[PDB]
Amino acid sequence: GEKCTVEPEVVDSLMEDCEKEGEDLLLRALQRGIGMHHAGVKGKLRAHVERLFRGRHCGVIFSTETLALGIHSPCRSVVLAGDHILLNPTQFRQMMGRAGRRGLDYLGHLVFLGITMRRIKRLMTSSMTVIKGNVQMDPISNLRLLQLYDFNTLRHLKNEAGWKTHVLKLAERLFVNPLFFQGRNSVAGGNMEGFTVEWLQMLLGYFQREGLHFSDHASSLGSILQDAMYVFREAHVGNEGFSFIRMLTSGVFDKAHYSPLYDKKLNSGVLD
Amino acid sequence: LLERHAADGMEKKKRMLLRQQHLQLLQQQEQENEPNQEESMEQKSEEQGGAQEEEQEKETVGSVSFPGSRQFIREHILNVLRELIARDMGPTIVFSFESEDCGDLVKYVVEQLEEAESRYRKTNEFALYKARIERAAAAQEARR
Amino acid sequence: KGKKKKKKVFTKPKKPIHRHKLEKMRALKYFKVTENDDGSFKVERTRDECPNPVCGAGVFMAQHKDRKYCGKCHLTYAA
Amino acid sequence: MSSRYRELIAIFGEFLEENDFHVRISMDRVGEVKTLFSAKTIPVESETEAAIEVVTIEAARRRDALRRTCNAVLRTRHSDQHVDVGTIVADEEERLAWKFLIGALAAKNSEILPVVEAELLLAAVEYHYATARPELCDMFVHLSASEMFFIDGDSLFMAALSPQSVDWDLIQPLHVIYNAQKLLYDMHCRGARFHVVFFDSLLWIWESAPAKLFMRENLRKTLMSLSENDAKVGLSISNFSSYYSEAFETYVKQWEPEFILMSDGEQLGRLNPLQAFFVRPSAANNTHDSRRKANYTDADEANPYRLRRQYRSIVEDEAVGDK
Amino acid sequence: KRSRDDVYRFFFTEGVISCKKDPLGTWTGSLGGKTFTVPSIQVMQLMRSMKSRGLIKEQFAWRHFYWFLNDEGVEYLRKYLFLPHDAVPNTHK
Amino acid sequence: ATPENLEDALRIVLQKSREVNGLIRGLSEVARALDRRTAHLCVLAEDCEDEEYKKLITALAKQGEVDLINVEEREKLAQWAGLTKMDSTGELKKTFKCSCVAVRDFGERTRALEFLLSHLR
Amino acid sequence: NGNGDVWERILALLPCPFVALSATLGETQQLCSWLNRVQGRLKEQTEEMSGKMRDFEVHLLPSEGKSIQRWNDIKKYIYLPPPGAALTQKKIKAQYN
Amino acid sequence: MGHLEQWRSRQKIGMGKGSRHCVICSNQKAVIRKYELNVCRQCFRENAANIGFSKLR
RNA sequence: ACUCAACACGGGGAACUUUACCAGAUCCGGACAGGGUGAGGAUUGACAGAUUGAGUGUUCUUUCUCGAUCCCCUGAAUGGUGG
Repeated sequence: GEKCTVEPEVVDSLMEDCEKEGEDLLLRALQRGIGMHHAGVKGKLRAHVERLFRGRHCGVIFSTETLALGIHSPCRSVVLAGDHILLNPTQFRQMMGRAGRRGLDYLGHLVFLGITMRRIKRLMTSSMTVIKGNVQMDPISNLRLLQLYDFNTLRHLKNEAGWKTHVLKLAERLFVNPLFFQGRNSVAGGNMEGFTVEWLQMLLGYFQREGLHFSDHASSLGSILQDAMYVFREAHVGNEGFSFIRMLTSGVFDKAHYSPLYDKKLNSGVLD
Repeated sequence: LLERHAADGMEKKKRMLLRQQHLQLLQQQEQENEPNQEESMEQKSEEQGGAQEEEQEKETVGSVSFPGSRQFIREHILNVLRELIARDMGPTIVFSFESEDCGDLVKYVVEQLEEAESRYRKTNEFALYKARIERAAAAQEARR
Repeated sequence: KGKKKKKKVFTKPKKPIHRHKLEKMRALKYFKVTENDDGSFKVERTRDECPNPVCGAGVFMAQHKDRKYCGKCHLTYAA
Repeated sequence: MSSRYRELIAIFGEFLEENDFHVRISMDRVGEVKTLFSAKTIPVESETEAAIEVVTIEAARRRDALRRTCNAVLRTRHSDQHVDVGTIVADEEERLAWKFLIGALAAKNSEILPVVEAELLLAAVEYHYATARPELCDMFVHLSASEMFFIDGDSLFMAALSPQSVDWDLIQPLHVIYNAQKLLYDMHCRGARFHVVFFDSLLWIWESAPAKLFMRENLRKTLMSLSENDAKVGLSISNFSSYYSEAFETYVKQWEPEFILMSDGEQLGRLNPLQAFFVRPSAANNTHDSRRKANYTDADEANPYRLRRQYRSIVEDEAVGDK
Repeated sequence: KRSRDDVYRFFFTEGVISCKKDPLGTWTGSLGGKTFTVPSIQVMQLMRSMKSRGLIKEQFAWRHFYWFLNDEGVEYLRKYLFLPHDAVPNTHK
Repeated sequence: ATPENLEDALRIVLQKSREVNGLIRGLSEVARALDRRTAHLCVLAEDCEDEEYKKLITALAKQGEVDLINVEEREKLAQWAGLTKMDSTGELKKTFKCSCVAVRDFGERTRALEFLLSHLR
Repeated sequence: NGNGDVWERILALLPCPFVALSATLGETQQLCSWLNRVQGRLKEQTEEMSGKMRDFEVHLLPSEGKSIQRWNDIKKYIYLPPPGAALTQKKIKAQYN
Repeated sequence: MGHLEQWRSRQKIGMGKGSRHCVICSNQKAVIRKYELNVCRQCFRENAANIGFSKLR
């Protein structure tokens, strides 16, 4: 339209940059105050688009979710085409947080083109976004934790106990409850948890003795490797069977034993 | 009330419209398929079914109305857009999820616009347009 | 001189490209063999050759509903 | 590769006069046959669909589907002598078989109709089932598992009687229904459901089974939720009839919009008792609002299905459905 | 277009071939002494391909072409005609 | 003899025909040769399935008074005509399986052997 | 929509006084309880010295309650054409409507 | 036969001022010459003698 | 091409060709094969009928006839009185 702030030379330089990076004829489409943005547009040039459309040059711009999702954008009249490929309540709630410009207008609007008068209901109506968040307990985490504790344990004296103070505060702050949702109803609770010391033992005992946790030719490695299942031979006796700190504490002060070196090193460094 | 009356209105409209195109189709095909049976052999001037048909159904994008996705859509998306402009609610962002979608949309619109540029190379007003500018340029050149 | 770029009136059925129309195991469909009589195998043909020097070798004729034809010398013995 | 040719030649030349190699060879009537194929929405023609193809992830599919449909057809109409028997296909054959069909109808002057019709219909629904389209979701509790959601209980039962995928643990003397209790305690507990379960029963097209398995459970959950409340019994259940059969379930489906969870298949086929009358609802569903379908499953988080794509309305036939 | 073999036999025992640049057929030695006859375009195509493979050395003057064929050329040819050689220039002198 | 003498001598004389044009490779190409009786030394691989194929060959070969030899795989026969395209990696593009060679030329030591074998009339 | 696991690791561990950013949520307590718990465990591990002040977690609230978004008044409607239409009305006109 | 008989025909008849084409280049504009049956004026004669011509007068 | 150093000038007196320009149809003159094609292969040409301005296999129907470079897909090459 008539109203533009941006000087010509500005525009023309960006337009120039389009020619050279041409892909979908973003060239032509941008020259029509008509612009697209998504992941398949290169980072450089897509930024350039939004610099025009915050300056008032372009006049609609067609995008995918990512724009209003992670980026401030000036919008009034927002438009939506189908429910394809997947539209979710969460995403309707995203776009509905956008439209209308602060203190310039007090409207903004949506338009659903428009395949159903049914599905609009089933987005609008049903409210709730909640954190039903996930557990952090995993096998791999506990291997990482193992080799953390055993890092300064390798030759050192003062450094060991200093580090051991640190690892302490770490692994106590972690696996405290976590007491989420799905977990409470898995026969733990009500509503308590902890427990997880026993899990970490079962894991540990499996993990040192098996033969094919080393590797072609069999364990041993180190010479020890029993003392895992020694802590199972302590706790699981009476279950142990009720504490919150002291038994967690004991678990992490035991803690090598001898777990299998070359292989678990190569686990931790695939994940990094 | 009303909102769904129009919705289901235009949906049912489409479906029965489709059936009607299957009537025109059915009788078109009937002739195409060469039944030789009807032993009149040009002793009657009306053959290949009876009456009454002989209508013309509007084609716009293969039909007008149209359910679902990627045909309905783009045809109207230009006009959706354009009415937010003609209401003078200024700029707007259209959303479609990736990948082929957004490209079909954009492309199709560039097409339509380039189309309408061609129609105005039918050239009356545009003709006088060129006729002017040129004159001015020539005059300026001569003066310089 | 001068030039422009655009060609499209278009929007018809355009031509398909000609593409070979395959017959499979062509020899065995011509030469016919029999039940064995006297330990000797009798070979007959459903294809008879054209009598022109060019076709004088092994080169067979054709068979349509209303005509017979030779693809080698482009000839018709009409039926 | 003329063997195959002479075999298909044989069974043709037996069924009818020797050689359909001679006229008809083109046709004249080609629009008749080709109309009949695609009004049932099976893939015949492409050179332009919406527009010119990608030239093969597409046309390959279209081809193989086509000629295999034609095989199914041919493996029907070869009856009126003896039982159905198979057919072999590569390229050129397709045309051979195509001609065989033409001459059959052209000669016999509509002695064909119910067989090729019925077959091609049945076959079509089987294609439209499996064309169809797999996804791996996830998620289950988001989309899905708010609002009005249903699972019709035949499907419920067969989920409980499902396990191989671990042969079932706990030696009990055939009281098994702990399954049902468990599922209630899974997706009410950490799901919303507002849940409805139909027991549609009978469906079948039975017997062979003790068949105490349905009625016991039907009447069970009826009594539970109807008691009034008990803090275990809210799901809640209705009755009906008349099986499935539509011109009834309309009044329900409308008022209340809904999405749906249902089972065909494993294994245990059989043909008409299970696969038939389960498959045919899926087709029905897509003609409508559209309600979309899930399951079994292969679960906690989540399962299959299909989804958000175009449909052919009407296209129907149920005629087993013994009541 | 199987006058190929003939053309290649004109090459070997010469090392040189020449042809006009014309779209209407004519024999590309004007006499070979084996009295072959080939079109013009067909010839042109042959030597074009082998040029891109490095086997030819090309010269143009006026409305004509002069074709020389390398050491490399001799290799390719001997393998295609399945024949050894003492060498092309030694036989000629 | 040895089967060494058999197959390797065959392969040798075969090669000699490929490098010239006495050979006829194909289906209807071979067939029409025997029909007018221009063929000399014919050879066949049988490991096929398509019935008949085989019967046509042997039939017209005796009826035309044409020498015939029989060998096993239509695999090895292909690669002795040297049909196969092997690429940059020395690995397959297309790899031929091919049957029914005719030859219209003769060897010397391989021919000498072929007398001593006395394979067919 | 993740990968809600990696997050939890980084909300358990080490001096982060944190600010974090959300729109509306239908759940307050169950979440916040877990948070405030393992905040108090951070204090616990730092004890006996305590901190400059001790963990606590606040959870902005008091009375506005989702009239934050309100004043840009997002107005939701539908397109919905009549049974007919022409796509040929074409280019610049007075009124399109 | 078909297309081939209908392609490049009407000036392998040879007629008019078509199918000329100079010896020196191949250009057929600017007059091939018929004067003593030489050709040079399409590669210009200013560029090339070596025919024995010179301007003496 | 535009004062003298544009305007019977561009050897420019053009029926077709020449010829750039307009309406319509045809042909690869896309080298080089890394990627795909069994004996049929991938392939070439065509009488007759129809399409068509065209007793033009362009294309289709039909069948016959043939080098396997010809053929299919990206990269690249090429040609141009285009600037």
